[PDB]
Amino acid sequence: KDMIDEAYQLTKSVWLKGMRDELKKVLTYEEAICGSEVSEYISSILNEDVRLAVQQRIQAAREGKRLPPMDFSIAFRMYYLGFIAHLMENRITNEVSIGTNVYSQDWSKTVRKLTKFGNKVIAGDFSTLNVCIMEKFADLANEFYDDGKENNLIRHVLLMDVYNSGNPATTPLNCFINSMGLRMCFAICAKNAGIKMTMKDFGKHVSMVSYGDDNVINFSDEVCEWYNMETIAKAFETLGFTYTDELVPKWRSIKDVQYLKRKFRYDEQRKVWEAPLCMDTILEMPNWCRGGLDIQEGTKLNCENAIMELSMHEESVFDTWSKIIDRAYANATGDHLDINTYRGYAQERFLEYYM
Ligand SMILES: [Cl-]
Ligand SMILES: [Cl-]
Ligand SMILES: [Cl-]
Ligand SMILES: [Cl-]
Ligand SMILES: [Mg+2]
Ligand SMILES: [Mg+2]
Repeated sequence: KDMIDEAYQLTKSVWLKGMRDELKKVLTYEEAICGSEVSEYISSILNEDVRLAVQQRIQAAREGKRLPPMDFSIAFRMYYLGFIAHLMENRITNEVSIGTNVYSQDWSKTVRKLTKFGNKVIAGDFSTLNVCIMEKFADLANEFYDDGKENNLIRHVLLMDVYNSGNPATTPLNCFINSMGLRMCFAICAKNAGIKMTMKDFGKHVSMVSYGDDNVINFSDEVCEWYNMETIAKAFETLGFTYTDELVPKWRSIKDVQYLKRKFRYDEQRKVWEAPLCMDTILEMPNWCRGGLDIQEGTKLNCENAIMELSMHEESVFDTWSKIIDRAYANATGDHLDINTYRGYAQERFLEYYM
C-alpha cells in the first residue's frame, strides 16, 4: 500500500531529531579518510591513484551511472558520514544504537528506552531485496543534507551498490529497515486483528532500538496480544524478510534478551546497568595454545580486554575466569598481564562515564 509513505514520515520525525547544521556537508576526500574535527564520529579510516578512482565514481554518479571497492567506500563515506555522525550523536532515543558505549550510561539509557511502555520486550535479527525501503534511505539522507539535485542523485546511485561492496554502509541502512519495517508491521498487525489504531499510534505503544539487522522492541501490554514476536515475525515476511529470534515466546523481559552479543544486567550492590559480553565471545579472545605459537602483537591486549570484559558479569564469573585467563597467558608466554580488580574495573567506568 501507501504505508511505506507513512512509515517514512514517522521515521523521519524520529531520525532527524537533534540535527546540527555543522554536519550537513559532504566530506572532502581527506576528511573521508582521516576524519574531521566536526564530530567525534567522523574519524580516520595509491594515495592519489585511488582519489582518481573516487573522482571517476562521483562524476559517473552525477550523470546517473553507477560503477562496480575501496573507492566505493570512500565515496559512500563522503556523501553519508555526516548523516551517520548525526544518528550517532542522537543515538538510542532516535532508535539507532550505532555509537553506543556499553561501558557508559548509554546502556542504562538503552534500558530506560526499552522499558518505556512496560515489561514486554522482544529481540531478533532480519535477513532477506526490498528496494522500496532502501530507496527511502537515500531520501532521508537527502532530506537531512538539503544540498541540491546533484548530490541527491549521487546518494541514490551509491546506495544501489551498498550490499555488493562497507560496515558504515549496510549498518545504518539496516537500522533504517528496522525502524521502517517495524512501524509497517505495526500497521499490518492492526489490520489483521481489526484494531482501530494507526501507525501514528506506534509512538505511543512501541519503543525500539536497532544495530544493523539486530533489534530490541518494547511494547505496551495494551497492544501485546496482537503485536508480538509471533505476529511481527509473520508481518515481517510480508515485507520479504525472515525475522528469527536470537535464542518462540511471544515476549520476554529486558533481563532475558541479548543485544550486541551482550545482556542487560543490573548490579544490585553497585546499582548500575552493565553489559556482560557473552562468555562464548569473551573466551575466544585469548590464545590458549600452551606453547605460545601464534602470539600476535595484540595477544597481551586481547587477554586484558577479555578480563576487563569479565568485570561486567557477576563477580563469581570474573573471579573464576580471570584467574584461568591470567594463568594461561603466563604459562604460554612467561610474561604477565596488567589487569585490575573487579571493583577496579567498576571504578574505571565510574570515573570516565558517570562523572
Ligand atoms: Cl522490490
Ligand atoms: Cl554468557
Ligand atoms: Cl549472553
Ligand atoms: Cl596447546
Ligand atoms: Mg548483525
Ligand atoms: Mg566460541
